[PDB]
Amino acid sequence: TVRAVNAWGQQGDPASVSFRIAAPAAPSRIELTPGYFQITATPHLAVYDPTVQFEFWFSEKQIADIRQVETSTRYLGTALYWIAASINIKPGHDYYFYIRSVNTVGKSAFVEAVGRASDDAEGYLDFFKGKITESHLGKELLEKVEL
Amino acid sequence: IRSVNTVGKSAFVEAVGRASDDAEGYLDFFKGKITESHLGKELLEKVEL
Amino acid sequence: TVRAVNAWGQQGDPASVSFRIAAPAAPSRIELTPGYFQITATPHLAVYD
Amino acid sequence: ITRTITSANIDRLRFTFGVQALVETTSKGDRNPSEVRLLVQIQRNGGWV
Repeated sequence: TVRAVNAWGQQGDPASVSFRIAAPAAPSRIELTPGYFQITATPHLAVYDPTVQFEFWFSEKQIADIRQVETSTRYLGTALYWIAASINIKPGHDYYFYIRSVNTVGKSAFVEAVGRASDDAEGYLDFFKGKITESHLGKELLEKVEL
Repeated sequence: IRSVNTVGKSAFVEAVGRASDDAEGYLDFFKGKITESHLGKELLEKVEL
Repeated sequence: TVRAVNAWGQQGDPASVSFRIAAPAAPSRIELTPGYFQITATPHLAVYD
Repeated sequence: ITRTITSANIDRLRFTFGVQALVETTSKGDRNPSEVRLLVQIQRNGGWV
């Protein structure tokens, strides 16, 4: 509310304006690119908010209620994009990422995105072409082959 | 690694890290896909005989 | 140090407070996960900054 | 606590209470309000109203 006062200190009639400050909108589209035992999650927003970041949480399995993420999942971190890569990650098994938009004002509701590994071994093995010479094979095949 | 910010920088902390050393876990993904041509030429010629 | 002054400009007795600004604490724990020819280091402080 | 002022020429009583801190820290950081409640009572003969 803004009022005008003259040189004698007499305030005038009030003029009012209204506005709101709310938590950032939850991510709209999530790009989960796969890779070699790794998943790269890049969330996106319908409208871009300079001050926003994304909280990533990891779950090896789904949960019925999305409100248990703060306890039932592992909080991966905060970023604009997150790469998850570990020996615990294996191709052929689905994983879940609970991500939410956060900033100084507040935190948005969670959004769950299902990510998968590459499962494209042949593409990586093409780089292994004609290079495994003799010694990489297991001892059983070495002794069987030598005969 | 040391904690830094605008105010100043903290004393260093040294942490010793190691690689996976768990080849078999990665080889399980390599299952049944190395058909013929990935092997070295010596094995190819020996095997063809 | 804060002092009060009346309408005639006469300052009062001083009241003092003290504080400090120091470098951030060094990381408390280090999580070093391994991977394929890679090491991922994540430090953690005892108190979040 | 209670203090038994039992003065002679008092007219009104002013209490200076407060809280030393009010943060509600959570894991990974952040803070929230705390909702402190206190009560000031008088002797009133036998019943503390």
